[PDB]
Amino acid sequence: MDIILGIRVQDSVILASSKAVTRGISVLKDSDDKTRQLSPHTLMSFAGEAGDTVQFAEYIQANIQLYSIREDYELSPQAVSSFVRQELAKSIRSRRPYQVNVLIGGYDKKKNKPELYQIDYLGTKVELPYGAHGYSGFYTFSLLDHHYRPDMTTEEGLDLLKLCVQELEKRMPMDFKGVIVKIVDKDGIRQVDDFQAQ
Amino acid sequence: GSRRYDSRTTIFSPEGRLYQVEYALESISHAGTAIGIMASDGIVLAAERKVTSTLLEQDTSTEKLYKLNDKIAVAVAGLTADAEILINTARIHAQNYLKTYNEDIPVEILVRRLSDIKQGYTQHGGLRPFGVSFIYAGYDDRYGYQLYTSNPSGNYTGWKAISVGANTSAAQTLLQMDYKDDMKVDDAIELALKTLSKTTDSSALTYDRLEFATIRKGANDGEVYQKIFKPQEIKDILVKTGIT
Amino acid sequence: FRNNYDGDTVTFSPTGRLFQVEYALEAIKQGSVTVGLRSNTHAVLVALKRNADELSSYQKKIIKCDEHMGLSLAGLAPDARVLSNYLRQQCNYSSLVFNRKLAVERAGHLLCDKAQKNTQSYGGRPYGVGLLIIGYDKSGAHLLEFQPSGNVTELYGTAIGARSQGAKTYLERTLDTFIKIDGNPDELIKAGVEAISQSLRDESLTVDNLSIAIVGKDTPFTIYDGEAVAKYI
Amino acid sequence: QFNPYGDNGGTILGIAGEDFAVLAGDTRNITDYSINSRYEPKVFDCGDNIVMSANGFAADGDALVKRFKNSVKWYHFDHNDKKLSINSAARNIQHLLYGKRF
Amino acid sequence: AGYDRHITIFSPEGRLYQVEYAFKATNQTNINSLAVRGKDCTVVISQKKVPDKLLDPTTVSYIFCISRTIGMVVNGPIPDARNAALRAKAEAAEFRYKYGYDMPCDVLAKRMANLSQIYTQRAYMRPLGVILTFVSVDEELGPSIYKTDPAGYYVGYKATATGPKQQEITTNLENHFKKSKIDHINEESWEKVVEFAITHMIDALGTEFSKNDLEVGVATKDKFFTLSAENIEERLVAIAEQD
Amino acid sequence: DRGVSTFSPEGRLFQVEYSLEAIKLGSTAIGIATKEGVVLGVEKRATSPLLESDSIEKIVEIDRHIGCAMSGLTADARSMIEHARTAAVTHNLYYDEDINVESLTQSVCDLALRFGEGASGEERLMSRPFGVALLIAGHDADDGYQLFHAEPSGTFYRYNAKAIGSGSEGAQAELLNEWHSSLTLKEAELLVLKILKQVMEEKLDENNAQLSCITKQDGFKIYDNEKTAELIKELKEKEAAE
Amino acid sequence: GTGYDLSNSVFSPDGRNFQVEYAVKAVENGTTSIGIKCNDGVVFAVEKLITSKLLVPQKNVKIQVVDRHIGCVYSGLIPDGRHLVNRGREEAASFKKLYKTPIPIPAFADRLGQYVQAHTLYNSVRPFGVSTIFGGVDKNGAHLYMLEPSGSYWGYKGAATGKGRQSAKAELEKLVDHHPEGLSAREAVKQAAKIIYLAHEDNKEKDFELEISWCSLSETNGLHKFVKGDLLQEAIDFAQKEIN
Amino acid sequence: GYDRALSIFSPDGHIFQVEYALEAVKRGTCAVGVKGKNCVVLGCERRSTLKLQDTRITPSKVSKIDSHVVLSFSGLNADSRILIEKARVEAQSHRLTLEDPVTVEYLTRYVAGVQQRYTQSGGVRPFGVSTLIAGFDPRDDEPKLYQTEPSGIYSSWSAQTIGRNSKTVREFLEKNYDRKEPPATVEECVKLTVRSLLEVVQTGAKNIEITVVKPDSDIVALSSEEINQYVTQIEQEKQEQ
Amino acid sequence: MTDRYSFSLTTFSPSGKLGQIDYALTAVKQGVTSLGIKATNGVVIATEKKSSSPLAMSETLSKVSLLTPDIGAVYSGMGPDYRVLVDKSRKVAHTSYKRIYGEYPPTKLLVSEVAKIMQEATQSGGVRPFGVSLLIAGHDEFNGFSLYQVDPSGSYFPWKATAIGKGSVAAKTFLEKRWNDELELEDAIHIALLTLKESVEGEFNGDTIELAIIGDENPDLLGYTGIPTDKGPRFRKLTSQEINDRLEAL
Repeated sequence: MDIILGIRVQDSVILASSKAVTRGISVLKDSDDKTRQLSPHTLMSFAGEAGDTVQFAEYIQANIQLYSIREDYELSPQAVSSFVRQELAKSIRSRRPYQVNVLIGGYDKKKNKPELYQIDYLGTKVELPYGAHGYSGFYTFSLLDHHYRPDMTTEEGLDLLKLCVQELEKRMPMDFKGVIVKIVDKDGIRQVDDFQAQ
Repeated sequence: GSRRYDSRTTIFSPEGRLYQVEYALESISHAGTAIGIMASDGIVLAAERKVTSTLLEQDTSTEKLYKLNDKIAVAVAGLTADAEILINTARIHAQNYLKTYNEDIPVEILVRRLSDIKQGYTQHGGLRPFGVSFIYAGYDDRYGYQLYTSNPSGNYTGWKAISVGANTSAAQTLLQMDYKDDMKVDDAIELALKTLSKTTDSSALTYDRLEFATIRKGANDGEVYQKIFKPQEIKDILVKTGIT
Repeated sequence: FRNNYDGDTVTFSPTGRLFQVEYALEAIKQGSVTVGLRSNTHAVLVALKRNADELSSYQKKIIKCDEHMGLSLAGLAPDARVLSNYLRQQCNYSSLVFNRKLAVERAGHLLCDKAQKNTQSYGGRPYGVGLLIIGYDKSGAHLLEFQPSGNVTELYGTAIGARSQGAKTYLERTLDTFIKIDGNPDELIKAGVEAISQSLRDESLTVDNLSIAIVGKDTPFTIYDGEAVAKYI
Repeated sequence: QFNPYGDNGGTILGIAGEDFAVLAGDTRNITDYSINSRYEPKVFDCGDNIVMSANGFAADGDALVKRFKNSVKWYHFDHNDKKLSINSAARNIQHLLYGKRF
Repeated sequence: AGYDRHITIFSPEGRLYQVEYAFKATNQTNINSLAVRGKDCTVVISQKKVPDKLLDPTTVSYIFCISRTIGMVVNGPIPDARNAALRAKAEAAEFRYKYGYDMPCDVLAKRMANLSQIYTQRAYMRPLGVILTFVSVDEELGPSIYKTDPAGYYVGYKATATGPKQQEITTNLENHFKKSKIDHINEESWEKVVEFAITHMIDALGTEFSKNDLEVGVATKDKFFTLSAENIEERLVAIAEQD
Repeated sequence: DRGVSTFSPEGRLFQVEYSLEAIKLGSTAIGIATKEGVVLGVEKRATSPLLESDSIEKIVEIDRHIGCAMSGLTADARSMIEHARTAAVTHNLYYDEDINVESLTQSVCDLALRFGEGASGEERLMSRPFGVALLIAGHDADDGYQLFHAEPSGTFYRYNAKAIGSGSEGAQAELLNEWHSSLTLKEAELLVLKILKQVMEEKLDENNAQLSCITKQDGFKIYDNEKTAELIKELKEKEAAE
Repeated sequence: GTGYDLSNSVFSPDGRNFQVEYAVKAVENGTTSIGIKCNDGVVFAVEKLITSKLLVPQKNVKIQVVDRHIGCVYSGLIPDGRHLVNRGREEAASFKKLYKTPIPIPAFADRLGQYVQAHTLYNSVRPFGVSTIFGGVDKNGAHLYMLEPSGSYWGYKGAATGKGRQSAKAELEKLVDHHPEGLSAREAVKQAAKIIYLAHEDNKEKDFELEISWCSLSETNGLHKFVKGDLLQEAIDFAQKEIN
Repeated sequence: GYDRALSIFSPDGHIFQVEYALEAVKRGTCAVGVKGKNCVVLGCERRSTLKLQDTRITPSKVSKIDSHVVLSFSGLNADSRILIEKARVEAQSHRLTLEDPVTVEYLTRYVAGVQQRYTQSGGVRPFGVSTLIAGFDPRDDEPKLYQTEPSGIYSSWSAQTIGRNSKTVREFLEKNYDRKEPPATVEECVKLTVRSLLEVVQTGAKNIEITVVKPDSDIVALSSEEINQYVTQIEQEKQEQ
Repeated sequence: MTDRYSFSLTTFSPSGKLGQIDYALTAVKQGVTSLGIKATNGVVIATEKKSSSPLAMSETLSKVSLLTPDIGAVYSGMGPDYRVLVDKSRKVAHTSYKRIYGEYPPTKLLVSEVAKIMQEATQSGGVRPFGVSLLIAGHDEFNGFSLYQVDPSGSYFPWKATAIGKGSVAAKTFLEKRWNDELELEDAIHIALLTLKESVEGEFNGDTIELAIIGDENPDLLGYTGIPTDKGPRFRKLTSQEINDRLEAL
């Protein structure tokens, strides 16, 4: 599968997502951004079935933006993830389920704390310090189980991810073409344009 | 055909008014008075039980104050049965929200949904509107204590102090006269009772003719608490405030 | 009286009348005249096309339903479009399913029943148009008269519309004559134009004003308009 | 189980000349190793100077041709007897066929 | 406002005129009927009037066989009566299918009464202008008479009468039971119960009957049937050899 | 009350007739057909000087070869235009060709009588007839340039020239005398501009009136204000010339 | 009050359904038609007013067949009649499909009966404007019926409806009295032609066309058939002869 | 089930339910909108039949449909909610399929269509509402102001007003608004707006709210003071004469 | 066909009155009197069996019905309307409660369900309100004994004691005199009989009076044994004989 990683440090949540989009024998694109901003402080990454993936991300984005406008308020990260979980949980028992896994990284301005939610296509949600979807988790959970620390700074988090991406670029069979990294904190969502060699 | 017997409950008068809504409001104006007062540390809901008897069981009775949530309650002025239909759907909407977002429903979202249901009976369906007006008392972490009001038209507004039902004109003037932004729950409790006391179409204002409720954030805790006063409790607060 | 019983088609008057149906029939009378007549080999339709302005066209009044059937209308045009379309479908069904050309007599029964439904139910309205149906089937030439009341009748000839009474008396007179115009279409048409002109009064049938249609033994239902009818004026 | 399709054989051929065109087809209809008919027309004149043949599963070919012929009929009814040009017939056939895409 | 008399909604007096007018229709046939309970049978008697000579007397009836065990006599216009009979049959057949046993006389009555109550509350359905008397020898209750009207009301009777001269027949029957002190004709055979029925029909109406002026339906354990002109004539003869 | 599809004692449908009355109160619309194209002109009729007159769209394109002008309850025309555009585009998808102007018109008119509270004939879900009349102009290979008048009654007439709206009776009289089988497109333009000027309460200028035409060569085009301004000036001059 | 006659299913203060009664007027205003039950079949005859010489003779048939053994004729609004027959046909087809045997006349009568009675139950429909005479032969004999707009029907020995129903009924009554043993199909056909002629006096203004049909176990094998040619003329004459 | 034709033609060719719908608008509080050279301003008046409200929570008159477009109205408040919700939904749907937010005309054309539809559908009465919709098309700096009414009719205005006494305030704008030189500033635009409202609000610092909309989703509502300050400077322009 | 009456038949009049509900109440007023009295260990509801003919068997007509083994109902007004309401109440107790929680509904909730059904006949299209007022008496573990009144509007209220119908005004006045919070069931039955006598014109005996109570469990009316937690229904209709015995001590 594609690489979808997330790590929650002291005051931010960082999401790293592979850039490759491959079909059969060809890597069609190497600059794919597997993410959608749901609200100024909530970001969602996704991996899964070819078309379902974006259709789901955009459908969720549309709903959150609608709520924001209607209520002139921003739902908390926990609120948004519960909404996403329910959508997936409905889907799994529908005619053709959405085959999409997501990571929701958000900064809760009311609690002043970053939050990372991992949710699979079945609607299985869990809140974690770090998470991953696909085969990635098989090399990153133990890596992070070892190197991760609660009080880490955003900069330490990025170095921690770099350690993850290097492990993946070493042992994973596929060429996922690097990752796009985004930070979610009290000031919003920004993209680290320099990870191709940080 | 049937057309012959259709009252057409959803049409405009030549003046641009909705007949049924206006008539439903007229109905509401004869209902026991209900008052809502918002303070810095809480909200007070009080209502006068229209018509009573020696044999009426007041301990098991409730015709005006209903709990919609653990953080929201309403005072009713109008057809009790109609109110119950709306109250129940309001309770369901609150739980759907909780199940969806894992957060209690913000007071206004719930009030707006209920008001929207009412608005519908106003524009389509050919059915009579609900002869009910509500005073919502609730609390959420975005606006704190809030007081709203909705009537047959589906329109709703926020207030510091408001009344619905009979003699609201007199009640409003009295409220607009003694209310003060920095009031306190206890001040409000007293203001509410005094107002009802001067607007009642009855001889005196006894406890068996009242329903009281308060939504406070008990200092010794940190959470919000709703309290629908019990007969005895009303009798007490009645003597204390000097109405005996 | 009436005013209290003409509100809809689902109400009988104290004398057993259906005013909405009668009012619909009135739309026909207000319609331009059209005539129909048949021999034993052919059936002809002659209709007077009416125009709004001298800048407008003369609204068509003849609709082809199949290679062997067609009709002329008097009254609400849209209602004629609906009914003729239903007729086109019934003719079509007969061919596709049974490889059989629909009998004019059956077409009449089908129309009668379709109109009858809009006279016993609430919400609907009777059709406001009269129709003259001509056709050649397995039993020769035929002419039918359709009234919004649902009444359809087979005749040797007839006319409907404004002043239709003129042409009708003429045909009832010329009967023994035209009924024998077999093997000669031009004669049957002329006999038709003569019957129709018996209802003129305003003007005289011109080229872009006259409309004729014929069907027969070896003649698929075809419509003639303009220059094509010149040789008959 | 039930198979909604069958193969009736046959072969058809169409060549276009500068000011003419031809559509040919054998007249044999078969099922497996037997002959159903030695003469069962398979090429039809659909009106408006168009000839057509739908070869393969004959029941489907007949239903199609029948549906197209009826299409021409209605084209006249709905567009003041306008002639259906060959290019317009082609697009029309595409929709008839794609209508049963599944 | 004045339409509270065309559809079934309340009048300022809390009355349902359409239901009252429906009751009026039940006498339109100017026929009287009565029902009595025997020791182990139930008999229903109804006047039979055939004015037109062009009519086939055999097709003029207001007694119906709803099921092998239930009989129903109707007081009211024939079309509504047949509407009611068809429904009752369908209802009786369905009950047996779903619940495994024969629909009891009182249950069918309640069911038809409920259906009637509905026409009384929903505006698009008119009440039927008929009164239905159901009879049978219920396997649990014994001889049974249950009658339903356009109001959706129904109850069981010891005996009952219906029609224009219902009151005369009723008081006649009332007097007989005040006397006998029992709630049924203490006769062992249905023939005699039928004779009792016709006898009192004559006393109360002050009229004599030929074999073609009556119509008789009888209910016994496991069967309900109607008598023929001849079965009745035999009955009329018997009563004649007493007066 | 009385059904929305009731006949009057004269054999007319109340709702359709009353519908026509609303169309009389509408802005004027005029169309003139010539062997060089068809011109469509309309009276903007803004209701206040603060209203941006160019946001008044009473002349719309149906397809490259078919244009349309409206008069009456113009809001009622939107679904008609949408239906027409869809019919024209759809026809082209099914037949790889242009929809004939008459066919397009007939389609629009099929919507007309689809109103009622449950009329036994199909599923006519529309509470009332449309309160707008339309002038449909276009060109097709078989019948050349054409102008049709589609009414809420469902009937559509073909005209060499036609006027609808408040000043129609007057304008129609004018068109009767002015029209002839050999008018040029230019003559038709000035002629539309002229007659609009006579019936309009306001002094006709390039801001309260709008022209458009449909030519086989360039299809339907709505003249921009500058282009019409010059045509207006040219009219004033030819009028003052005698 | 009044207005009880403006809506179909309404009971008037005297328990009547005025719309059904007005439907009857439409029937009495129609052509006369009859039916005669013979010893092994039934005969149907009807008056066909010749509006003009233009009406192709013998072409506008009025008697209709249902299944293969039933005949139906009616007076009133012809379209309503066809409507009722179409229903009868669907009704008969359904019965045969499930029970195999063609539908018995009594059974068939009730099918039409219930359907017609149904049209007096709601104000969304109008009652039928026709009285229908129909019948045929079945497993146990011949049966003749007449159905009124109210849905009322009974079996008949002879029946008539329409403009001249009184003349007809008078004639039918004579036959009934002078033939207790029973008329024959052959006789009934003539007798029917006579009654139509006699009953034509109540419309003697317009010329007419006679139409007869019959269903006899011996004469038609139990199948409904129209009387044509020789047998028809022979009956026409028998009438023309006794009309003087 | 209910499909009675409520909006139908009368003999004179009018549709009274739509006409009476307008009467409900005339009765609503006044709303006005004026477009500057680089902005659009929306002002609304605040009734005073009852005063003791909680301004924080009581629903405001100007509503954001999307981040670059707003909608105000005059008429039935309950009805307006229905139109606003449908507008907000259509806005998100449009971004979802066209991958671009709605233009102000598009959004207006949509609201108007909903209104029109309720004028010829069975079982429903027309919306007793008229709206003013303003904002800036995506990546555009040219201000937009449109007005819709019960019938479904819509059009753009340099400045417009709806509601009670809109007659008065329109007169003011017609002889105070120059298309030659539109309020070249956010300030002078807001001033022309307040002036127009004062012609009818009759001294109401708390009875007049204003919202300023600039290009690129720059929307903000003025506070009592900010507004009250404009009123102040306005009453002096008068006295200084 | 097809019910095309999709609009309300009960609407507000200029004065704010809901005509049809008012009229329904007037129908209830003409109805035979019925009452209910709550004791400390039970509740009694009663009414007069106003036989419409001496030929009718008044026993085949019950005005007092069991809804659940611990809840009973009686009424005043249109008998047929009551009958269908009882059918619907018995069923809603199952569909909306027993089939979900495996236990019968507490009195207040079942009353709430009935009230809902009645409110709908006040607003739904094509119907008229029910022309009845019910008195529902019952018992449930967490609420004990209770008595409720449900009116045509759908409104309901708890009572210590009350009467509805014909002579309700007088009957209520009489109850206010004899009622106290210490009455035992037998006392209430006695007061019930006295109150009902003032409303009855003719014969007053166990055959003309219908009376039932909600009291102790009747294991003898359970139908089976072997399950300790199942002690029987609390609803019991008094027999004609049981009524007469208490009338001699009247």
